[PDB]
Amino acid sequence: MIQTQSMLDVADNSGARRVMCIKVLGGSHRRYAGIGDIIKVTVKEAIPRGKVKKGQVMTAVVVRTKHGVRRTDGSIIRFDGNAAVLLNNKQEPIGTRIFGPVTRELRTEKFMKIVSLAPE
Amino acid sequence: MKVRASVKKLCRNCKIIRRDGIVRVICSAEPRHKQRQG
Amino acid sequence: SRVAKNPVKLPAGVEIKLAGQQLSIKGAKGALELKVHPSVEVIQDSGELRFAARNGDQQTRAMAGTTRALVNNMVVGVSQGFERKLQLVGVQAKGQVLSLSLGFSHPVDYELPAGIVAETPSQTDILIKGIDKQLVGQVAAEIRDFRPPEPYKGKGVRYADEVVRRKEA
Amino acid sequence: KKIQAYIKLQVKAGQANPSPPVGPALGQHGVNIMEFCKAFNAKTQGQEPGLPTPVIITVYSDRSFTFETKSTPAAVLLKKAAGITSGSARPNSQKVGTVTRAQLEEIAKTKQADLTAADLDAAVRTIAGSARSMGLNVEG
RNA sequence: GAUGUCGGCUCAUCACAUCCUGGGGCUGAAGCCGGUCCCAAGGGUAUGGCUGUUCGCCAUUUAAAGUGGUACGCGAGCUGG
RNA sequence: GGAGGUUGGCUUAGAAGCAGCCACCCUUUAAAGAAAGCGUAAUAGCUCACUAGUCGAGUCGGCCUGCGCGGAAGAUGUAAC
Repeated sequence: MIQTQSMLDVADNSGARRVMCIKVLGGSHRRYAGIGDIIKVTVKEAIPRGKVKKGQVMTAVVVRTKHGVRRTDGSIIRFDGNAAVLLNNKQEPIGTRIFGPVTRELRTEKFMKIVSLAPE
Repeated sequence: MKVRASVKKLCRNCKIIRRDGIVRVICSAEPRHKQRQG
Repeated sequence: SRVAKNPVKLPAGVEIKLAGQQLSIKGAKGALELKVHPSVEVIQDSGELRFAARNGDQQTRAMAGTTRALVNNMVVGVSQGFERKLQLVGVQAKGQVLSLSLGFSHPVDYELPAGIVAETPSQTDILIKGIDKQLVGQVAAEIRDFRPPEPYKGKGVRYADEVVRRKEA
Repeated sequence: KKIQAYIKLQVKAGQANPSPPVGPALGQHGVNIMEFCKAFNAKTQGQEPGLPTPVIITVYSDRSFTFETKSTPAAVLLKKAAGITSGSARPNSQKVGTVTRAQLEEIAKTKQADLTAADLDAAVRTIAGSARSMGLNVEG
């Protein structure tokens, strides 16, 4: 989520129920990841038959944090719960459904599939 | 370059010159046979 | 035979300024080519000229020789204009400023100093005109700092002769 | 055109059509391929058609290709003089059984020493070093 | 008639035999990448699972996770496995 | 500058003067390596010797010895007069 060992819910469709960040991607001593950032997860808990299994090093986009994300007027938007959407090596989502809201910082060229499925 | 301690005339168009203190070898045919110091 | 020990046999179209300490030359098709002559050099004059050393050390045996050849092409540079046929791909010439497109996504322009002048007598050749060979060869090396010849195919600017080491992959 | 002598060429006599004993023969020091068909054919049928009979050609770019006269074929009829068609595997030590000078008798008859030797007895010693080609020694 | 260990922590400082970034030569260098050798010390140069570890082996990073000297730098700075 | 015959070899898009294989002298007559190897990697362009008219000179290699030049990179600061 924000840092390593952080544990975070799963906002997309199939597989995991809880994932834990094992690496914040990006820079070198990079220590935090907010909404729109890419982390490296492992699947701590999953459903009985889904597209991911428990114990699996995967990549996920951070969609929904408690620290929140700030707008240009100074306003913040701040959620009750940490959540990510798991991705493949295309950095395309695996599930076909998104649960919960997302923010408009995520409707970029790579993550607008998550936005177009979300009930924002 | 080919920085060695032993520069020579590796071919017959290979020519040794002394250019401001350093014993260099030009080759007018093949740039592989060019050495700097020795 | 040594290069300064023979007389020059200069043409009679160029009037010299005999100085003894210096040397200045002038003619038609160019002028103003004065050269500050060094210490260890003698100038003996006649209907032709000849150069000489002063003392038995190998430094002025290299200096008396390099002075005759430096005023060989200083006579001939006022007689004739020095040339070179630089062959490349695409010349847009305009005048005292030169415009070129050598393989990049940036079209680099190049300037010609006073004296020298650039004209395009062919499609894609560059021919040059100047009164001293030191600056004529200088600006033909200033164009090749942009583009070296490729070994595998060969793009951009070349020399006039063909000694380009070509390589196949 | 620049020539240096002793130029090898492996082509058929009388007909410039069979190529693959040399195939594409000509790219760097001579004149091109298909038009040798007539220069051989002012001197025919006395010089062993069919079998190999080696050559030293000289090349011109003026529609002329003319050679080094020796009338009697005397390099592979030396293999016929002893009785071989495949030569010895190593020259002048490793043998098949060497040839002498009494099997040089028919060959030295009509070879016309005027343009290849001094007199007719000197042209007999031409093939005294031409079976010095094929793993044989000429002794007598 | 005492100069109190190994490692971690904290803080470093210098070297260049350069790990990254910068300039080049040659290539059995098409390009994308490389190989190798020069020049270059300005700034950068991981996080964890195991183990007391240095190292090492692994997981995931990074432009890169350099090699050495400094009482194998540093306990009247810490820890004390 | 340049030979007056007819594939000098078990090979067959492609096998000289450079492939695991080896080499010394016979002319219409003043004329010359059946070759030590960079070449348009290879074939249709081209380089060390001339028994020579013509440009006209002091040169080209080795040995002995004098003093020097590269080989020569390090950690607090020039820092081995």
